[PDB]
Amino acid sequence: PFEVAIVGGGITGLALAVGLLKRNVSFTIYERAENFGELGVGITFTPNAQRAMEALDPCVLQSFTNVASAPSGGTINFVDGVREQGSEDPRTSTAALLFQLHVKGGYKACRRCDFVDQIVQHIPKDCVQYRKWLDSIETDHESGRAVLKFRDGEIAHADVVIGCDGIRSQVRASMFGTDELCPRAQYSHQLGYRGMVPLAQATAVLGPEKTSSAVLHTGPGAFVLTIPLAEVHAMHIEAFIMDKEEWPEVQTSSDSKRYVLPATRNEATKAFAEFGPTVRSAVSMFPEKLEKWAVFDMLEAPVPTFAKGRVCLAGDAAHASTPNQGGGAGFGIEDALVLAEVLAVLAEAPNVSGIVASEALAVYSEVRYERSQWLVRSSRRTGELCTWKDRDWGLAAEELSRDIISRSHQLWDHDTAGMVSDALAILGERV
Ligand SMILES: Cc1cc2nc3c(=O)[nH]c(=O)nc-3n(C[C@H](O)[C@H](O)[C@H](O)COP(=O)(O)OP(=O)(O)OC[C@H]3O[C@@H](n4cnc5c(N)ncnc54)[C@H](O)[C@@H]3O)c2cc1C
Repeated sequence: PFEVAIVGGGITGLALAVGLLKRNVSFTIYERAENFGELGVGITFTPNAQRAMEALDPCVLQSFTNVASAPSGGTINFVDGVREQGSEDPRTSTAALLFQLHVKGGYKACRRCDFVDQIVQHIPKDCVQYRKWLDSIETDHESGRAVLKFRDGEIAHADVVIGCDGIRSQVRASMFGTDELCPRAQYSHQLGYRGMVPLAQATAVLGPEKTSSAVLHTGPGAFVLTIPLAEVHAMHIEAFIMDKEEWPEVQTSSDSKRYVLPATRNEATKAFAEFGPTVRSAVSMFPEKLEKWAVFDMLEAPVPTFAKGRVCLAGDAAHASTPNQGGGAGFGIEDALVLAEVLAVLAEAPNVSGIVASEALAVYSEVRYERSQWLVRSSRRTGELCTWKDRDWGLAAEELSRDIISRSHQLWDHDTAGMVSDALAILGERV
């Protein structure tokens, strides 16, 4: 009977796991770490991701809502962060509004560790094998089933292998290799500086007009998001600075060590010196010492497909993205939903051949591949729009609004139900 191996207990892998559990599909999660750690990064999930969470199972969405914070007002105001008018005190200034982005079906943010902790409560402990660092995959000569080989020297068998193992996926290496020309994530030239302050502090400094909703402050070479989270009485400040430099290469198993460097507030101060009072004040609210996150994506070196034989990729393993149109983790949840649904059809059969397993994964890839590639490219472009890379969009508000509203519609307002039904229709025709 049909066994799914999930490699990696990140958001993608855990979401899939709950999906399979609720559909009575046999699986095991293989996780290299001793536990799921404590990475507390804020991830914003968009309406499409929330629908996918619910379709996986109500408890996946519940796990998220249990820990997520809604911003005070639900529209994102795009402003020109340079041409703020009226005063040098943000409390008395007028924001230079470009356009308002209304989200249909809500966005919320959570700490990654909080959501993981929630989802993990719905997965039996025996379904997770820790200290299982996937190193290679072979085919069983006798059975033709997949053979996972771990760094500890042990093996395991499965009918399908789902690489949910993140931006530096070993499953991806198994499928396509890891030479200099191989598919991989590379630096997107975007550096993130993040901080949380009391909402009362932000209001004191900026005035309640500027803390009453999310605001994305656009400008030359850099942008800031100020996101009021009234239910934890916090203001989240996120600054992204565009960096034409390459990112210093470090050889390390740790993504934190690979993608993060110490910084000072001065780097942000300098980056936003030509911006208006609101942005300068927001950046001033950072700690003096902080970290900078180098954002990597798979724009330049994508994978050619998400499936090959009995093996496939989901989440950051398949399509690590910039977060400029919401966290890529959300589209990992879409991936997990399609997989959960297709794998459940296979699990219902008494015997599943290698051929049929491979065809099923191919259907998953056909459904997700181009939409995923578009996420990576569109999110990159959104960052270029917000940092005025090729145009001063402060002078082209209506053109900017049409571009961002359209890209957001394509990404966020997707027919999640239709996606799954399409996958299953195609699967039914092909097997
Ligand atoms: C420092 C840092 C800051 C970030 N900040 C943001 C942010 O601000 N916003 C945002 O949207 N996203 C952010 N992210 C990314 C976010 O964490 C992921 O996009 C999200 O978790 C979805 O990734 P995933 O589930 O596909 O894979 P991951 O979260 O990478 O999970 C992969 C899992 O697989 C495991 N694994 C890896 N290789 C193997 C192997 N060979 N065998 C077994 N297990 C393996 C890992 O231990 C991990 O548990 C950040 C990431 C890092 C590292």
